[PDB]
Amino acid sequence: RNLMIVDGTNLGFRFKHNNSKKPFASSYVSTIQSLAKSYSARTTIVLGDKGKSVFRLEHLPEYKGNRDEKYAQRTEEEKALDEQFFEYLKDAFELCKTTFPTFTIRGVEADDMAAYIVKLIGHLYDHVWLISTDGDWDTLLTDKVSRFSFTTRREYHLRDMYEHHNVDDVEQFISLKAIMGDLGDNIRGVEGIGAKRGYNIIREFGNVLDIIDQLPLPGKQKYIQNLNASEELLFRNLILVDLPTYCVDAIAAVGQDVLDKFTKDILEIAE
Repeated sequence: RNLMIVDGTNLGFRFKHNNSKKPFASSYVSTIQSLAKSYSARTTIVLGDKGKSVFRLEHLPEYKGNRDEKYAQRTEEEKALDEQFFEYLKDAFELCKTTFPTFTIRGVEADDMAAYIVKLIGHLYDHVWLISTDGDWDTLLTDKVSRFSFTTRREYHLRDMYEHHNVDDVEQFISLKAIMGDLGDNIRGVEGIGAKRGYNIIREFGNVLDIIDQLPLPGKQKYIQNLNASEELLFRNLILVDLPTYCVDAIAAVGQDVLDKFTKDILEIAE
């Protein structure tokens, strides 16, 4: 028996992506049930995102700021379609509650919570299945923790780190994320360094922290020059993308009491 952890909001947008007019609350849940069969899920946990992340907002006030800009600029009609989807997702989350243990902790991202559950109880099962189309969840990948994306109908294991992410392991992936940056989340990275260039730097000098010890890096390239002057940026990004290391801190940002209750609830489920 395995454990299945669903990235609820993500799955929601997938349904929204398929059709932005149709109520999706039933299929949403039935989809999770068919899937639970498929992966011999003994325990299935659905998580949703409620509010911005307190942890990352503290370390970067402009965290996901662009996503607000995108809302401010939408027409009256698009903003309304947005609200439709959001009410439909809340509905989806309500119906879920009648079948699978569901969770929303305002100010806590689903990924920080997914990482906590895996940490907390991942060992009580044979395999853990992460249901998300978000590859950043791949920072949780191990030989007992795999991901499943609907947009591709694919499965992601650790062996697949390179083809899917341009790095060899979870730590290198975090390093790349910290060096490279993350456009969608509005995280600035070193100017002139992307997946391939970043990877070649990590493969030669190692993880971000190791690279910090080593600045100035030899190389007359401007992206290198840039790299040598981003010590601070790297420290910043690292805490923002290092999911497995900062997940607990991330849940406790909303309170030691909320952390304690999330814990009791998880363990009782995996019992």
